[PDB]
Amino acid sequence: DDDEPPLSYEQHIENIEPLDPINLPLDSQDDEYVKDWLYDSRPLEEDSKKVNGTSYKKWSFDLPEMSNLYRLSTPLRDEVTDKNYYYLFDKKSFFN
Amino acid sequence: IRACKDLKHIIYYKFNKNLGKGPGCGFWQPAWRVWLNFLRGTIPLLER
Amino acid sequence: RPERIQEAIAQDKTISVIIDPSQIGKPLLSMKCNLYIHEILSRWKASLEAYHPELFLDTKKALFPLLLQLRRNQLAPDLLISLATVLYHLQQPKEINLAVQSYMKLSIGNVAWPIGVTSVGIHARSAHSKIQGGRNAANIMIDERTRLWITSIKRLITFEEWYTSNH
Amino acid sequence: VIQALGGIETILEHTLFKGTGFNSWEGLFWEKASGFEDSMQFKKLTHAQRTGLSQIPNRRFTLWWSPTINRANVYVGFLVQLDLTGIFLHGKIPTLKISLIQIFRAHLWQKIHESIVFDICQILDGELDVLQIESVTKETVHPRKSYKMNSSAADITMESVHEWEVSKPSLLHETNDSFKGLITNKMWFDVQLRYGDYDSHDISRYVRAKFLDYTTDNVSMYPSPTGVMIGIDLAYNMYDAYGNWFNGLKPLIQNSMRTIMKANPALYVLRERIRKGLQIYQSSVQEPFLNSSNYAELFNNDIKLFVDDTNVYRVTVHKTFEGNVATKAINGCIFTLNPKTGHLFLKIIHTSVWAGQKRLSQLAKWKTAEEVSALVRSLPKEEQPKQIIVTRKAMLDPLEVHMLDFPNIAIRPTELRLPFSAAMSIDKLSDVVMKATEPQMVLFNIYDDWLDRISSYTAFSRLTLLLRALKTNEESAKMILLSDPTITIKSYHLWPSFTDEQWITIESQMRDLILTEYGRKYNVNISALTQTEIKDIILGQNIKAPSVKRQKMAELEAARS
Amino acid sequence: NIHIPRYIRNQPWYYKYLVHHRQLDIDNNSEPKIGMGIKDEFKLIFCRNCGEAGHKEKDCMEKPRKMVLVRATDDDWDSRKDRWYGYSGKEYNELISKWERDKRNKIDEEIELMKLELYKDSLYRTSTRLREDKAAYLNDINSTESNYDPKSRLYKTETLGAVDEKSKMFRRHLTGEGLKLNELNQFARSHAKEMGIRDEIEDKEKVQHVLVANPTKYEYLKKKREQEE
Amino acid sequence: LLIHRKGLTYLHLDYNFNLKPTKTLTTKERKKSRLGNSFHLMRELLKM
RNA sequence: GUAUGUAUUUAUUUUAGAACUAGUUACUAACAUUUUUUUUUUAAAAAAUAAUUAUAUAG
Ligand SMILES: O=P(O)(O)O[C@H]1[C@@H](OP(=O)(O)O)[C@@H](OP(=O)(O)O)[C@@H](OP(=O)(O)O)[C@@H](OP(=O)(O)O)[C@H]1OP(=O)(O)O
Ligand SMILES: [Zn+2]
Repeated sequence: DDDEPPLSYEQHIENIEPLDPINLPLDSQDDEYVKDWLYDSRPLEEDSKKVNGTSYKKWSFDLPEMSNLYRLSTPLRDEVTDKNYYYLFDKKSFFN
Repeated sequence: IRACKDLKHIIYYKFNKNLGKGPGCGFWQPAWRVWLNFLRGTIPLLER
Repeated sequence: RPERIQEAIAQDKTISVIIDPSQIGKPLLSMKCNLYIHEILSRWKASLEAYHPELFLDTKKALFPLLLQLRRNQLAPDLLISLATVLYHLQQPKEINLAVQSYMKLSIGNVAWPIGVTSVGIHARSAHSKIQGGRNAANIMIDERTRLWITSIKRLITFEEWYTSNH
Repeated sequence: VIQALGGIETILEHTLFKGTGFNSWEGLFWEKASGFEDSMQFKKLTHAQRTGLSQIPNRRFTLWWSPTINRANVYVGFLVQLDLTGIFLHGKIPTLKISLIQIFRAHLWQKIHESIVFDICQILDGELDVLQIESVTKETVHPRKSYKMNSSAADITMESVHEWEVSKPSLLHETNDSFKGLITNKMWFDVQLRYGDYDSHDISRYVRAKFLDYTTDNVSMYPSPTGVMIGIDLAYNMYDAYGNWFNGLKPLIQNSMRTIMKANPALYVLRERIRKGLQIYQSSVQEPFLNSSNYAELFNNDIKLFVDDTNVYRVTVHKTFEGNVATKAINGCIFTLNPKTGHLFLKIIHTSVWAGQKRLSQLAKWKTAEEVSALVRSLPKEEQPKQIIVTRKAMLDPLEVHMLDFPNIAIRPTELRLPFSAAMSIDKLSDVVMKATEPQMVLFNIYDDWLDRISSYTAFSRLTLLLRALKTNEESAKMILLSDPTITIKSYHLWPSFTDEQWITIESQMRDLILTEYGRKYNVNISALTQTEIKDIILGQNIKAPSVKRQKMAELEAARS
Repeated sequence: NIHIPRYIRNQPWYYKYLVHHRQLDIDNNSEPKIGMGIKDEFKLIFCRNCGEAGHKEKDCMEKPRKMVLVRATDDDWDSRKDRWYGYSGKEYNELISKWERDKRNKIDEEIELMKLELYKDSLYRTSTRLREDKAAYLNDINSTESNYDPKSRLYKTETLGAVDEKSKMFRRHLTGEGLKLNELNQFARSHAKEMGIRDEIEDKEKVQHVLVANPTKYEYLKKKREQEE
Repeated sequence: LLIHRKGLTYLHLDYNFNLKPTKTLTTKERKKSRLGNSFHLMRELLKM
């Protein structure tokens, strides 16, 4: 409502237990390597083999984790692997 | 605004393929990007 | 409980219905007005056949909060002075018109705007907000019960004009 | 082109024709006269004031295509709401806001709302039987509830004797519902008004949406979960409803809604203001006016009153410090009398009425109507009138809006010009008006003592002769009354106490003055006229009427045989 | 009709009066329309991991592995933007159940007032409607075709007047002083015609013979004519 | 606090960040109370 | 009708004339609502035709 002041976090919000986010339920063995950390805030913030530190600046994975993220992100991949697709849609045809 | 409206067209017909006409898209990443890039341009103007 | 009622009826035959105009401008005046209203109701009750009989019960029900306020000395003084002036010109023998005139002073009053008027035209000015009627209005617009008993005083006035016409 | 656009149906679903309530599109075609701007284009008129005249046709054009202009499928636009109504207009058109304000002026949205609320509540008072209702209590809600479109409270509460076996929510016309599912103690009724665009005008979806929002949400405070929601579309003349029924509600409510939707005065004032804002005629003149052939209708048993406004706003001209003069208002009177018994309620309007305001010749109309509504409210129901005759036609529209509050009182505009303005020029009346220091109601009896020896109808026609004389010559007649110093007036009394022989002679002097001055002024002798024509003259009746035509045809039929 | 132009009275070639315009619902627009209702219709409607033949591998709604009713197209702007579509009743049932549980958890006269009733043997925002009265179009809700005129707020009854059939005008019946004016008006006209000849051509004075021009003389003359008989 | 420093007390700024007058303004007051593009632009950003 | 401007003090600061008379001009004023087509003679003659309007204007 327009005449309602914004309710205080410390009274009306903070004491309520949160609700369920989106979280697509993963398989147990097809998605084995990425299951325990896919939906965290900073997913490997403290795992010094797969990250530099909590400054969170560089990353390095193995092959099965990277392959699992490759399969799992099918609806948003590019899926054009030859450069002759963009024959007259490259940037320089647009400039011409 | 026109950018966000155009983005809706290219998101919905990827979302609504084989599932109708209702609400419920919620893929809000590209529109969010558009309004953040508006905000960083109107920081120095509104400070002036 | 019937003892106080009996002693109050014995005091009720003691006090008299005389409105003196110098006495208008406090509890004894309210009791004298209370009793004159009761006597008007009794002169209806003596002759209930010739009138409308359908108005009498509703008149008593609409008058009963007014009679209660006059029995308890709780009526506001500006309103009570006007009512006593109506009831004085009613009590006098021939000036039945001055009763209705003081009644028009009772019901509407001397306010400039009796009922509020809002949004007269297309063109809005600030002074139009002075017009409206929440702030100062007629006594007939204070509350819906007050409308009933102020109307019922007029109804007793019409009764009294008929009674002084015939009997 | 009309076949190209699709026809009159697909043209008129864009227009505001549905909200007017003409019967047929064929009545869109008339010889329409412009009226105001025709009079105003010839006057001496400022440069800035003449270009303002050309935005009068544009407001009518913007009103007519207003569903299509103020539609809902917009590209960009921030919806705002008008002040005293509930219309959301997408963005800002300045012509359309003026048109819809002129339509909904004098707080008409809220009068429509509480009109339909009291009508529903009076039907539910009429049916405390077979619906088994214990009490129907009308709620006192916030005065902005009529147009708070965010949320709403209930305004009618139905408390029952024992229990109501209450169905599942469905629309007003769905014909199949089981009463066995639920049990409540009380029910609520609520009335919602929407103004429809070209797109958003599916009223059934609107009422189901308002019910399913306002019951489940926490802002809308209802007494029980069980109730019904009644919705009305003002732009498109539609109604529907949604909610919890029991045995006996639905056939009562659908009949209630169709008769309230056809015969509410408030919705008629809305549709009439729409027809005026579009400038289109519709002749709906069920009762004839108070003409000279109806003339004795004033002397029936039922109580009725003449109201007159001509002396309400008066001014005095005075020189300023500059060249131009200025007008200052003085005291006024609202002239209301009843002709059968001569009671004259004289409202003295002080100048503290006109204190800060301006325009002062528009506001006087609403002052008279508001004061007549106060006078009628102060009367009892058996003593309230059954009819009110308005003298000037500009007093129709304020009295109609203020007598929305009293639906049982008829209003007839008069057809014959009445001389009551000359009642200012009686010195006993003018004295009490001018000496007043306080806004007040003063009573007079304009038939002085006539009702003893003289019956009331000849007394009214005597008063007609006197006031026509004082409006015609004003000093010759005032000297005709004041010939002899022997006849005085009393303290209670208006007129000189003549004997009845003297009234016969002086009425003869009055008709001589009136008819000779008329025949001298308009170059038409009285002697060649019909008795109908002289009775037409003295009552101030106007020719070009249909009544004069049908009267002369009836007299021709009566005298040919 | 006279008013319609000739570009509307003309029918085009392929309609070979004004039958061509008639199909909102004009020509009974005086009758208000009602809610049409609520109708919510749902209709029915290769990939490596789904196994269905319809879509492409990028379009499969199942999760990628290592190895259906649809809103029927109604195009009212209220129907595509309706917040409550395909509503079964879950929210209202949860509301009623919560209220039923809460309801299941839930379950003088003064001395002087008695004195006055024993003698009598028994907020400026308040509206001006005067609740205890009743409007006139409410008494005939049940039948049809009400008698209330919304323009001039009269309620045509049988006692109050009668309708002329050809003019459709409601002229009231007269009562007492109206009868004593009408029969006296006819009396003044008859007395005038017998007193002079008043045949309305003879062009002489006749100002004393119109009633309203001098009513007191005609009242006393009517009165003495009553006294003589 | 900006609106009330400037002397404008008849403008109401409700909690959904709309600026509406509490009465019918005079013209002198409508001159004194035209807030700029900058105020209303900041105001719509806070609303968003 | 706006713009815009102007007016609204009480809480105590020490010691050549006299008389009579009525209308004509300008200007100003948000202050106020008795048909159509003819013909003919020198007032009279002919012919004709059809349930009722705006509170809206500003530099
Ligand atoms: O394209 P826009 O002008 O932004 O309007 C669209 C559009 O409606 P139209 O193209 O028919 O005007 C969509 O419709 P489709 O492309 O799907 O036919 C859609 O509606 P859906 O929800 O059915 O996709 C959508 O709705 P939303 O606002 O929920 O994105 C939205 O409508 P509006 O912009 O008018 O709200
Ligand atoms: Zn698939």
